Amino acid sequence: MFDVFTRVVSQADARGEYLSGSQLDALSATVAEGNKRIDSVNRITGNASAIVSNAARALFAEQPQLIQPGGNAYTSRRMAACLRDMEIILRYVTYATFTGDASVLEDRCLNGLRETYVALGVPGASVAAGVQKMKEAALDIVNDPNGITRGDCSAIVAEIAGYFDRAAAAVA
Amino acid sequence: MFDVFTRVVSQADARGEYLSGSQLDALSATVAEGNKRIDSVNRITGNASAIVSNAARALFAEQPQLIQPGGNAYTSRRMAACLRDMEIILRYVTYATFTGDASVLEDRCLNGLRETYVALGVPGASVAAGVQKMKEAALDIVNDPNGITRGDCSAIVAEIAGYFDRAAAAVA
Amino acid sequence: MFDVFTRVVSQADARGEYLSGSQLDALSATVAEGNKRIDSVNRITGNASAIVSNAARALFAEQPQLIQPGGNAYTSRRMAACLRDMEIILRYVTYATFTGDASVLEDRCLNGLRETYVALGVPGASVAAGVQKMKEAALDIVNDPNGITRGDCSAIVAEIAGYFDRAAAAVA
Amino acid sequence: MKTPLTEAVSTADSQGRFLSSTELQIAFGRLRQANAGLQAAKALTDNAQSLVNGAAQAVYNKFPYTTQTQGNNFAADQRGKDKCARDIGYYLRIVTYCLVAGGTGPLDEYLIAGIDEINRTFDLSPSWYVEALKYIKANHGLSGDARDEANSYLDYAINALS
Amino acid sequence: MKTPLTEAVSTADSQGRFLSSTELQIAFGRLRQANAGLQAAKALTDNAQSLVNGAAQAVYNKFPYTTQTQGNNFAADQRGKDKCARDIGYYLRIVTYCLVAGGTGPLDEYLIAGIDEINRTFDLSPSWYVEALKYIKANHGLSGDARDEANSYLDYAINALS
Amino acid sequence: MKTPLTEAVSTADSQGRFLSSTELQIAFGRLRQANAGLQAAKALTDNAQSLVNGAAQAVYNKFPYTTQTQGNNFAADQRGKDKCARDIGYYLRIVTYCLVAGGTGPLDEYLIAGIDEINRTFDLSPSWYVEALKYIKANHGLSGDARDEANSYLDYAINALS
Ligand SMILES: *[C@H](C)[C@H]1/C(=C/c2[nH]c(/C=C3N=C(/C=C4\NC(=O)C(CC)=C4C)C(C)=C\3CCC(=O)O)c(CCC(=O)O)c2C)NC(=O)[C@@H]1C
Ligand SMILES: *[C@H](C)[C@H]1/C(=C/c2[nH]c(/C=C3N=C(/C=C4\NC(=O)C(CC)=C4C)C(C)=C\3CCC(=O)O)c(CCC(=O)O)c2C)NC(=O)[C@@H]1C
Ligand SMILES: *[C@H](C)[C@H]1/C(=C/c2[nH]c(/C=C3N=C(/C=C4\NC(=O)C(CC)=C4C)C(C)=C\3CCC(=O)O)c(CCC(=O)O)c2C)NC(=O)[C@@H]1C
Ligand SMILES: *[C@H](C)[C@H]1/C(=C/c2[nH]c(/C=C3N=C(/C=C4\NC(=O)C(CC)=C4C)C(C)=C\3CCC(=O)O)c(CCC(=O)O)c2C)NC(=O)[C@@H]1C
Ligand SMILES: *[C@H](C)[C@H]1/C(=C/c2[nH]c(/C=C3N=C(/C=C4\NC(=O)C(CC)=C4C)C(C)=C\3CCC(=O)O)c(CCC(=O)O)c2C)NC(=O)[C@@H]1C
Ligand SMILES: *[C@H](C)[C@H]1/C(=C/c2[nH]c(/C=C3N=C(/C=C4\NC(=O)C(CC)=C4C)C(C)=C\3CCC(=O)O)c(CCC(=O)O)c2C)NC(=O)[C@@H]1C
Ligand SMILES: *[C@H](C)[C@H]1/C(=C/c2[nH]c(/C=C3N=C(/C=C4\NC(=O)C(CC)=C4C)C(C)=C\3CCC(=O)O)c(CCC(=O)O)c2C)NC(=O)[C@@H]1C
Ligand SMILES: *[C@H](C)[C@H]1/C(=C/c2[nH]c(/C=C3N=C(/C=C4\NC(=O)C(CC)=C4C)C(C)=C\3CCC(=O)O)c(CCC(=O)O)c2C)NC(=O)[C@@H]1C
Ligand SMILES: *[C@H](C)[C@H]1/C(=C/c2[nH]c(/C=C3N=C(/C=C4\NC(=O)C(CC)=C4C)C(C)=C\3CCC(=O)O)c(CCC(=O)O)c2C)NC(=O)[C@@H]1C
Repeated sequence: MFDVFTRVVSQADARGEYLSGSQLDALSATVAEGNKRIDSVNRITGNASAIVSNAARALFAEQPQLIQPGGNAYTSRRMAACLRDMEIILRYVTYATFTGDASVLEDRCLNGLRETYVALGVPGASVAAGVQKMKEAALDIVNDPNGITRGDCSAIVAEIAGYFDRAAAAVA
Repeated sequence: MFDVFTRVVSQADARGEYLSGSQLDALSATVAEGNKRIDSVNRITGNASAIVSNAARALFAEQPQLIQPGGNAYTSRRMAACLRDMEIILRYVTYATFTGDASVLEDRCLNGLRETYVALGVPGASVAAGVQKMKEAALDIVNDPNGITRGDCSAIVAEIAGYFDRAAAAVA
Repeated sequence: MFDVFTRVVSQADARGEYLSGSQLDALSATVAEGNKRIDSVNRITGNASAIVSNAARALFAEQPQLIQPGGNAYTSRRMAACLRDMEIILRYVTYATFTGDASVLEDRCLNGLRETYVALGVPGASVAAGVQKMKEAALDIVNDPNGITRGDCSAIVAEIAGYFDRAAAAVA
Repeated sequence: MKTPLTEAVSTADSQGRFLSSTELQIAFGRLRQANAGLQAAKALTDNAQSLVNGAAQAVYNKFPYTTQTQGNNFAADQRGKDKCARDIGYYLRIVTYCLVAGGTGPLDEYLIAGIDEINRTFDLSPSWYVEALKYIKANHGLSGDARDEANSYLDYAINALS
Repeated sequence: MKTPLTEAVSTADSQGRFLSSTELQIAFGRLRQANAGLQAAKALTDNAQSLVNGAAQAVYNKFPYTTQTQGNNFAADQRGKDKCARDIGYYLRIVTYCLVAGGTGPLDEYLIAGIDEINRTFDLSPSWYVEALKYIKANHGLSGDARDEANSYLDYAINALS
Repeated sequence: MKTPLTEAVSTADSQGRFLSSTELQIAFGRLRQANAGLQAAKALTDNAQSLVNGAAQAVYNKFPYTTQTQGNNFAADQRGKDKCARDIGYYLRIVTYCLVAGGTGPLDEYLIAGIDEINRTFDLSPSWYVEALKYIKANHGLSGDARDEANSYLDYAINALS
């Protein structure tokens, strides 16, 4: 996987060039935002269970056909499997937020996920809706003004939303 | 795998319904035929070797091109492999007769068998003919009136013929 | 794998025939050339490193785009991997020369190599050029008149060239 | 789903061999108990509503707060009471499937596997269900083998919840 | 098929290395014995019919019942006698292949592997063949290395049948 | 490429768990040292030419034969001197990447892995490069953390060559 720093390095190496002054300054500015990034990872991580369950509730409320007899998510083992997928995706989204690069999420989670669901008969479009639900729940927790030093977290919040949206699109 | 009982259960569950009075009565009638089913499994099992060899003889008598030099079944290792396939298929047919459902035969034996033979260069249509030969040998032994309490075994004999026919079609 | 002797045997068996007098005489003549064959294997084997490095040098001299930043062979691990492939192919060419049959080279080395390179993004046409370079280096060493009893090694040299050419075509 | 029949086949298959006398005897044992199981299934089926509603109230009676505190995992409102009823209905229906299958297979694959994650995620108490099950065991009115059959699966579920 | 040459390559390959002097020496040993093997193969080949028929009768002579009892696995009729002759012909032909290959490879892959299952399935006695082989060993009329070569493979087959 | 951040993720992933406080603290440590690394990278970058040429001459000065004997692996001619300069340029550039990545990742994946095979195949002496690296360490003119950062990676490379 790449992190925000090595992503730049790989692009520079593949060209045989040193990082330009502006690229070094861009990375420096990323370092300045460090605390906001780590807070986001800490807050989503510390609220993982609540984020998955609340998103799961909303999902099944809007798509009741998934949980009625015959539904892909009917029965304990399938429901548990579905809940587990939600958590897996969330876990990998925190890894990407932590490193500042989508590679880990793409390579170790999303790659081939659409094909896997199609073979199992899992409704991908419904998974995507679940991911969107987790985004809403997770971002409200991330951007909660209480118990945290005041500041503008717009950019990091946008970046995280991007990882969730990438996850939803990968299976929708 | 499913057995005759769980096959009905799965269809009922996927609908969120209890088994109807007529379905319970149908299963009850199956239980009444139990001895005939177990006798069939015992008789084919106890005569496996004879069934495979006699079927093998007939097969090679009608299709001598399989055993002459260059033939798929020429040489000891290929002949032994061919004999082994015959036994494998027979073994799985007894499992299906025992459980009263084709699932075990389909899932653990026939699934992907056609593709496997095509890649190896095994003449599937000739395997099918071998399976048909085993059916004849096996069913004469199953329906032999000697040494067994008298009765009508038509339905179980038909069901077993069905598993053999499914096997032949899966590779022909 | 087959060796020069079993290749003939397999063709005879698949026909149900004994080897003809002319085939036995042909094999006998092959045995007469034995020393030249073993010398070829010994000479290429004993000069493997030099053959790979000299061929590698020539290859990169004609195709500098492979070693400049971004090139498939740029960086230590890729260069080492490329060097390793060269040696692998050479190793298998010596096995084929030793047995007098291409089967070992085909089955254990070339089979599926083109597809493997395409997936990795390795320029096959450049590998082929590398193989051709190894052929030139290897055959000069094989046919060097110094330190060896005089004779005509044309046929064995041609056969070895054939294994190299088969290798180049398998990925070009 | 595991049944005495599929386990015998699995065993023989895992050993690459044809079924043995012992396995054939296993089938005989299964067949001898089958009817008691089908009859128990019919009885419970004809009383599904009575048994389900009766068990729901039983749970509320021993756990009144579930109908008094507010919360998605509680049945303080109509919705939650339907969820609860539905859940109890699943337990009963799947138990009749076990009686029909002559084994715990249906319970293991449809409800038991993953039940801990389900209860932990939606904050449901396994004791609520244990209560509903006990109610069933004391109100199905079965007797003899049919009774012993039903209760064997009802106890199995209970132990799985505690 | 295993031959001194393919085994040397297999060994080096299993070790990810180029062939060694020892392996090159192995090739020299193989080459030195090759001609005796090709010559023995030619001799046996030119006498295939005589050797096959002569061995068939030998088996019937020591096992007369094979021509007197009725049965698919016996040669009481013409058909069975052709089967038997054919079988003996396979043994001989494949033995000449071993002589040509300088190893047991042909016997191992074409006739030995699975021979127990074949004989057990079609009820053929390995002692019948052991008899036919002994006949060959005493009637090929070879001598010297060509004789030692032929018999090494004839004995190999025999031991495989007992 | 390994960086303090990817190693923390790899660790948590290999354990199927979310990142822990310890891992978050690891990120804080990385962030605190980042700027010293970026500043050192900038300094070395602005002096690439001077440092590269200066190191090339240093190697020739301690290993004069490399400019006097004939050979592809030597810099007796113009071509070889470009190869040599280029090589030194790679070492420097990749070291600035390590300073930017806060880890040895770039050196390990771009230059270290397989360097022994490269030097053995093209007959290059690791001592030549060790010399060029020492030169850099004594002429970059850095100081403080930026100096300690740069030298940590310069020494790492050196040890990898000896
Ligand atoms: C939940 C919102 C939805 C849903 C999910 C569901 N998923 C499965 C089964 C699998 N999911 C995966 C996915 C992954 N496995 C991984 O290791 C990773 C990380 C790289 C991912 C992304 C896999 C592999 C499976 C199959 C193997 C397994 O079960 O572990 C199921 C089960 C399907 C079945 O019949 O067994 C379900 C139900 N289902 C829904 O209805 C929701 C929309
Ligand atoms: C964005 C989601 C919201 C936000 C973030 C924000 N955070 C800080 C500052 C800090 N964050 C931390 C984080 C941690 N400290 C810990 O001990 C742990 C557990 C390992 C974590 C994750 C720290 C140490 C700081 C600095 C000290 C402090 O608490 O003030 C800032 C301020 C700036 C800056 O980067 O330092 C901001 C803006 N603020 C918001 O309003 C969003 C809702
Ligand atoms: C016999 C009537 C015919 C025949 C058969 C023949 N089969 C093979 C090889 C294989 N057969 C299988 C099939 C199975 N393997 C299984 O485990 C199962 C159960 C799920 C089945 C159904 C497989 C996998 C092989 C290949 C691997 C192996 O050999 O074990 C051969 C050998 C082909 C070869 O060249 O090696 C033969 C000859 N051949 C005939 O002519 C008859 C019509
Ligand atoms: C159908 C293939 C033929 C047939 C069957 C038939 N069988 C029975 C009855 C019994 N079969 C058994 C079987 C076994 N007893 C054993 O000890 C074992 C080994 C484990 C086996 C497989 C038994 C115990 C019975 C009942 C007692 C008895 O022997 O009579 C019947 C009668 C009915 C009934 O189901 O009980 C029938 C009709 N009969 C035929 O004519 C077909 C050729
Ligand atoms: C060299 C002349 C060219 C070149 C080569 C290059 N190859 C690879 C990677 C692989 N090569 C193989 C091939 C084989 N592996 C085998 O075991 C065998 C024997 C059966 C063969 C023929 C494989 C499997 C790989 C991938 C796995 C591995 O790296 O070990 C690379 C690396 C590509 C990468 O990005 O990792 C390279 C660079 N590249 C060139 O530019 C030359 C034209
Ligand atoms: C073809 C590439 C060139 C050539 C070959 C050639 N070689 C020989 C003869 C021999 N070669 C060997 C080989 C070895 N001896 C060893 O100890 C080892 C290491 C295990 C090897 C590989 C031997 C023993 C001989 C015979 C004795 C001798 O050295 O003369 C000949 C002559 C004939 C013949 O086959 O015997 C020839 C022609 N000669 C050339 O001019 C080509 C450049
Ligand atoms: C009743 C005794 C008490 C009660 C129940 C209650 N349950 C839920 C929610 C769920 N129950 C299940 C259970 C199953 N699903 C299955 O597929 C199977 C196997 C067939 C079982 C056993 C599941 C999956 C859910 C959640 C998904 C859904 O809503 O369907 C709730 C709702 C929880 C929520 O947050 O929405 C309630 C209230 N509550 C009580 O107070 C009773 C004492
Ligand atoms: C002769 C010494 C005695 C004899 C022989 C007899 N053999 C068979 C049948 C078969 N023999 C083989 C043997 C091979 N097949 C091979 O591919 C190879 C390797 C090349 C060998 C060694 C096989 C496969 C069969 C069965 C298939 C077939 O019929 O070809 C029979 C017929 C048995 C039958 O039931 O039809 C007989 C009679 N019988 C004697 O009495 C002699 C003493
Ligand atoms: C300089 C200190 C001395 C010197 C150097 C010299 N080097 C080469 C050839 C190569 N060097 C490399 C090294 C790398 N390639 C990489 O991709 C990386 C990572 C980014 C490194 C470190 C390689 C691969 C080669 C060979 C391929 C090529 O030519 O590019 C040569 C030429 C050797 C030849 O035979 O052609 C020389 C001369 N020589 C000296 O005398 C200095 C003391």
